[PDB]
Amino acid sequence: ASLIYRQLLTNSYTVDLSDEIQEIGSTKSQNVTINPGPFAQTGYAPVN
Amino acid sequence: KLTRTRLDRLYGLPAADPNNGKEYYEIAGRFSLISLVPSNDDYQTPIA
Repeated sequence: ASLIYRQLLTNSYTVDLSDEIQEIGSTKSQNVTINPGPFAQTGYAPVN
Repeated sequence: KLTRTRLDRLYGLPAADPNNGKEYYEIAGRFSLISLVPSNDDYQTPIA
């Protein structure tokens, strides 16, 4: 009856195939890099 | 000087012939223009 544990561990490479099957159906999206930092304070010029 | 008129040796370009047939009034000069330009730096692009 331990064969169940042994085989569950052995035949685990198919988990990757299942993951690929899920991934292909997953909706994909991309993110762009965020401009970081203490942005310089620039204000209006002196006008009249 | 305008002939057959009062003005004699008046000064100032008239509305008659300021071009004098000159090709063009070529003025060469530099210009420094400080303006608030738009830019995202090298950001806001895909992470790859």
